[PDB]
Amino acid sequence: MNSVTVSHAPYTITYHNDWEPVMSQLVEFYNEVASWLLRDETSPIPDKFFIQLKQPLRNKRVCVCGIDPYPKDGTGVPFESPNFTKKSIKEIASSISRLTGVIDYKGYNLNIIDGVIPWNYYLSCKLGETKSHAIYWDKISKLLLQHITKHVSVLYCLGKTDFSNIRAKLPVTTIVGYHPAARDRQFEKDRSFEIINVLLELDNKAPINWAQGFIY
Amino acid sequence: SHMNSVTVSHAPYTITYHNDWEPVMSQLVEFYNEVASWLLRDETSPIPDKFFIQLKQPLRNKRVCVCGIDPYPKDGTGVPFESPNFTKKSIKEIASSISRLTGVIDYKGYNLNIIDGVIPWNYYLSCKLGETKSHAIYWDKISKLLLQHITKHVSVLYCLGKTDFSNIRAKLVTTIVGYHPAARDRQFEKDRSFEIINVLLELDNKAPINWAQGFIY
Ligand SMILES: [Cl-]
Repeated sequence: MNSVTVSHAPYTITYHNDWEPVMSQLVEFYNEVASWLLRDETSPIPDKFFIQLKQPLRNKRVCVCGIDPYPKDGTGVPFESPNFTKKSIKEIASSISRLTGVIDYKGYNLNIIDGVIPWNYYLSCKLGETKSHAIYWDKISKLLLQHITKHVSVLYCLGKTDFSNIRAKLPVTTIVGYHPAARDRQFEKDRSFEIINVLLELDNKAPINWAQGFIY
Repeated sequence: SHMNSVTVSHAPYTITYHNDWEPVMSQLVEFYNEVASWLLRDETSPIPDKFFIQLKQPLRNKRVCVCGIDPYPKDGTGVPFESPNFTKKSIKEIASSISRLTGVIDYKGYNLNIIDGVIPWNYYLSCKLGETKSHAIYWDKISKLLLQHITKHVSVLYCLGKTDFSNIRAKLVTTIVGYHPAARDRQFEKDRSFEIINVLLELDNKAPINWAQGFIY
């Protein structure tokens, strides 16, 4: 583990060694726009903006990515819902339940599954307004995502319309599935997770054990 | 007949294109006039008059883009992967996969350009005769422009050549980068890469590809 200083809150950013190559523009990019982000109450709170940088990248082969945090109650861990109330994490868990057969569980977290890094493209939003901080995170978001995609084999984005713009880099397998909170798309939502393992050892990589996310 | 044309300063002097390509045609002309002079110094694959013949293709009926990094080092026809005498290993290897998938054992050739819903595409539209990826420096911005235009229409982009498509950025579409068709025994991965395209098309709720349409008897 490592650490850097920034001009505004959260003042300090702790990060895993794998993130070193991009940390120097991150600091420069953040100081430029940080003043704007902190004008607003955010999801998550500033102290939790960068906590996913503590994650290693070399052991990751799948990135499950949403466009930005929950409009409220963000934790800094993408999709995480401590009391298991957010529709997204509830719907994701349902899909995994139908794929694995696990029926009894109390919660689910993408951040405890070997080889998976859960990621939010924009790292904050004005409380209650999705994609409201897109203009600020822009250069940071491209910088970080591109760093992720050189390590992972499969990038799985959630939100067809959410990811309507946004550039990504080759070669990475990239699927844009339906947002977990989207209406009757249970069939396609389920098989999107299922197809990820098929794709992973097309690239001859170990499958993902999605059942590891369950909280009992 | 649903067709248009523009003038460029250098060979092939005229570019014919389908209406679907209109939005990018003025930047194409501006970009091409910039680099054509250096480009034509070289003998190319394909010949200049066949650089842009894929622009005659409609895009509104396309849902899959099968893409190579650039034309064959030699004997390029302007139609991506196409080999009239069926001798290039890429199209021979592609035909095998489709044969293994569909059950068609008897055929004399194969062409991706006769499959409904499929546009075969070369990322760079030419190369110095015998040298792969050699015209990247010229096609650079044209290539980004055209591919981005294709991907706002297709649902699945299937690029062939893991190392070939490194460093290249595209816009969000389901995107698969498979092995180069001419790679040695990656038969399992070559095969299920084509097979998974219809699966992904049905994840996006689009009609499947009839890959057997490519066969020439
Ligand atoms: Cl979140």
